[PDB]
Amino acid sequence: HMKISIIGAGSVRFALQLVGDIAQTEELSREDTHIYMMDVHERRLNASYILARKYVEELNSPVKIVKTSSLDEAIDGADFIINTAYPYDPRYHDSGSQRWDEVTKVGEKHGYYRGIDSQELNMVSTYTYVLSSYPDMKLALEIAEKMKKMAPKAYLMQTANPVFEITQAVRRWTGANIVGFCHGVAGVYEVFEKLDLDPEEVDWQVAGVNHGIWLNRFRYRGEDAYPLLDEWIEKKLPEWEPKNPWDTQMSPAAMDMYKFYGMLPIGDTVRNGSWKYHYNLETKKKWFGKFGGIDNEVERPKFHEQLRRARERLIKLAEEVQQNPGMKLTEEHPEIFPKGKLSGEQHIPFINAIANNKRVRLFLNVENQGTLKDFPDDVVMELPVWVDCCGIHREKVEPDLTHRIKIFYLWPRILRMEWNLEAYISRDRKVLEEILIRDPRTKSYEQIVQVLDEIFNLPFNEELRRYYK
Amino acid sequence: HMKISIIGAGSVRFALQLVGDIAQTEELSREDTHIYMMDVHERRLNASYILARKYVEELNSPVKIVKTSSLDEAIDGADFIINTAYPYDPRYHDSGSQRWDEVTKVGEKHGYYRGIDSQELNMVSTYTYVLSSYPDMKLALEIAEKMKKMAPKAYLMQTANPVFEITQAVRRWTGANIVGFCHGVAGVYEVFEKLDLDPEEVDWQVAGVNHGIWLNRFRYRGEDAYPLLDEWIEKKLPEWEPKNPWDTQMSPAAMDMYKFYGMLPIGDTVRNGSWKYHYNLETKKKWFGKFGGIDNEVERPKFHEQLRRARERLIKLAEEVQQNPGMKLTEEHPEIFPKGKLSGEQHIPFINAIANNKRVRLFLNVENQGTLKDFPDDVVMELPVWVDCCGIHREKVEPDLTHRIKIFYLWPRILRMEWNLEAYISRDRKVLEEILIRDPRTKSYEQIVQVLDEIFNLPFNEELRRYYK
Ligand SMILES: NC(=O)C1=CN([C@@H]2O[C@H](COP(=O)(O)OP(=O)(O)OC[C@H]3O[C@@H](n4cnc5c(N)ncnc54)[C@H](O)[C@@H]3O)[C@@H](O)[C@H]2O)C=CC1
Ligand SMILES: NC(=O)C1=CN([C@@H]2O[C@H](COP(=O)(O)OP(=O)(O)OC[C@H]3O[C@@H](n4cnc5c(N)ncnc54)[C@H](O)[C@@H]3O)[C@@H](O)[C@H]2O)C=CC1
Repeated sequence: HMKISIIGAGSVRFALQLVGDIAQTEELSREDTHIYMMDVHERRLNASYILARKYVEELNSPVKIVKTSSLDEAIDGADFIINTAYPYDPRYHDSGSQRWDEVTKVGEKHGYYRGIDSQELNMVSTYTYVLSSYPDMKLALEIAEKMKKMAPKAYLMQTANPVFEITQAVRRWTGANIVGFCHGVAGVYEVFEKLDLDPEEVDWQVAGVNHGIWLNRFRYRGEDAYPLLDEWIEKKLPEWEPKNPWDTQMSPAAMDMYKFYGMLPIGDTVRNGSWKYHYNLETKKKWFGKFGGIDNEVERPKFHEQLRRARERLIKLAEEVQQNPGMKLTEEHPEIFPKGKLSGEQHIPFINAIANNKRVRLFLNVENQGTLKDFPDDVVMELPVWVDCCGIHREKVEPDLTHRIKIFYLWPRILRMEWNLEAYISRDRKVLEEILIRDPRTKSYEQIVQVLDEIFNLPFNEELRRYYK
Repeated sequence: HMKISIIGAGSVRFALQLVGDIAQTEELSREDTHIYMMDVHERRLNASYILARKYVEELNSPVKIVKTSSLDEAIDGADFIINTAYPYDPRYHDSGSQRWDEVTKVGEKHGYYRGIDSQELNMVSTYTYVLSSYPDMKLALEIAEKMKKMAPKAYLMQTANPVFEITQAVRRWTGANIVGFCHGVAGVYEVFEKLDLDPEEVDWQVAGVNHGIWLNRFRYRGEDAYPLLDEWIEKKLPEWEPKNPWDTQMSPAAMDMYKFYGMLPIGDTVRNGSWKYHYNLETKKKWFGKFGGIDNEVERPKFHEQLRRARERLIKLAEEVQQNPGMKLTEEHPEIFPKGKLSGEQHIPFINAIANNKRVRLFLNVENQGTLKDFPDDVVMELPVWVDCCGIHREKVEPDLTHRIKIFYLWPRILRMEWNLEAYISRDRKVLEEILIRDPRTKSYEQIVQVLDEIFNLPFNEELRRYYK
């Protein structure tokens, strides 16, 4: 049979997206397709399982849903393993976002605005946890080892962050068949809309690292289309206004980075700028608009609060369908349970390409292997690839990334990845300290020791503490 | 004939060293050897020329000394061109150290301790000037271009700083036959003395970048000798005491870097540490001893004052020999005019190897060419090489540099070199700003603009200002 296992399936809205796409995919919506939903939180797991089955029935799909609390059962014989899990210490927390928010406050308590995990070219909230991302790296490596023995032919589709660090560590240290997934490339489509360009007429390409990708090719009617962006910057940027904290693709920060690097940063890359745009909230609002972006002391906690409420609402919704089995989820909540239209994420298209040879162009985190010849072959890059039955095939990156992107952006970010991996495998707190010694916000060595001490001493970091002892 | 040209021969004590070594080298001390002394300062040039000829006569050497104020005359048909020049604006200064000290004060005025040119892994005073080192890079490139046309077979022996940036820029942008020289490797000999080891019994090697070299091999009696350093750190480091501001090879800073990186930094590399050891003068004194090293607000200006006095003393000494031609410079000032013993620098041994096939092991700045396979072939490294009649031959670097040296030290330093070269060739002040945006001491973007504005506005930076306009 076709076994697709979702690790961390309590991520309900994302689980239902995966389920909905599988049910609305002709080649996968079969009785021979088994979706395994696995999670450590019983309440969330059950809620997801109930909503998933009710959702599948309304879509009239014969795929069978199986829930399990055993990671081994989900991994055993799986064809594809989707890791969207966000570990947490259940003695003190209910989800993973809590540990990152709390340590971030300890960081700011010691003079590190937005926490020590916020660094130059690395501002995306909740991306790394205490630099080395111990609980997240640990789980990914555990799955990889269990996978090599129990599912030798499976693909580990890593979505939990940090995608870059994790995918690199698993590939380098286990040789497991892992691929990192993120749809940050989707930002290009707002560029085309703002410039009044039919996407189908645009010959474009992006490449870089996760949350560090650049519009290296942007052409229209047989010519470079960047002069059209120059015109927009001069005639329409002064009136740009963000629709919500997440709206940053066409922000002053994005264009200032374009002016310097020569290519437009795409997606979360705009969030991952130098400290020039992130010294404080006032600075963020100058460069990202009224909200100050999403990675600040106001919007980040607010967004995480919305997520918690959304979890409970969906839990209670699962109790509603059990009491009222006659309701139609697709009718009363069409947004959360779409019908007909696919989500647009890359996970299921990827599965449909490997399993059913439905060839598709995707943007995935895979080893360089000479694609960006100036970087090592084994470094995991976010590259344009065509996926089919027999492997993943990297496109040629043309034009190549600019000289400034390589020396001022890609390499510093690649080195930070290496710093973080070294901090994990070495189990040496001195590596963590060295990373903060390169941090602009550090004023003294004694400051570094103190912020790390308080972080390590938090009750829910007992495991992390013993790891580095 | 054999034409050896010294560009910047007003560097008298270094010029006399070069002359003394040539006169005391059997194969070079010939009537067919012409030493051309060239400099833009008439007083210093003449003083050096007079002291040089009197010195040669007392050594009973037939080499002829020629002084000239024409760079073209010195370069024309030269076999070896030694660039020890330190440019300066004569309308406001008398030597090059003045412009660096003054801009350093402007930097500290704006909150950049020890000036913007002091950066992590780059604390050596007077190494770079306003990041891009415009006057020094400009002169080196001028010589290289004049050299390709007027002396196609000559070697440009670069000694003026920044050696790394300059040698890289000349090689990459002109293909001139440049080699960078620095004798920082000599620090290893103090290690052996402190550990009671006969140098001739030590199988050792160093490699890295200029002022960024590491004792990668340290063996004694067929075993790794680093356990002998571990013993010294435990039993003799607590009583270590610097003899002078320059004494740092066995300092707490050097050993702390050894503990983290796994190999001992050698020479100026100990000065080029992270900000952990250089936040302020008190911190420097904790890690370097009572003097706080040499790169601080007390010792650096004091050392530069000693140099100025030494220049005048030697100028007046040149007036003495003209009035008293009977005096013996080798007798009344044996230190400044040695006799019998060679200096130990690598410049003349290098010349004697290329010209007379006197094969010797040296440590020179040359393109990697696979020696450190993890780095690009064209990056200029400071490597162990054997020089003879027909080329420079790189030794195998074994053991390889540790993983931490590469990701935490060598690569960040190599990237800074690329930042500085980009800042020079682009003529784009935004590149300078980006470098300071990665500076830990920066608190705001407006601070960056202001410190650069005041630096660019200094009268003796008119040329630099027009360059970046
Ligand atoms: N790659 C991408 O496109 C993006 C990355 N993410 C990442 O995806 C992850 C999940 O994000 P959210 O859904 O918002 O958080 P969430 O808390 O709603 O989902 C995490 C789920 O994983 C469960 N789980 C925790 N530990 C587990 C373990 N050992 N084994 C199995 N299941 C476990 C948790 O109980 C929870 O139900 C996060 O790490 C987040 O950073 C989120 C958005 C974009
Ligand atoms: N590679 C190494 O081992 C070391 C590097 N250095 C570098 O060597 C350089 C010289 O150092 P110092 O002798 O202490 O300074 P210095 O001021 O005593 O010598 C510089 C000489 O170059 C002259 N000169 C200036 N502009 C010239 C031009 N266009 N053309 C020809 N000659 C010119 C100056 O008039 C002066 O006489 C400096 O750049 C210094 O940083 C110094 C010590 C160690």
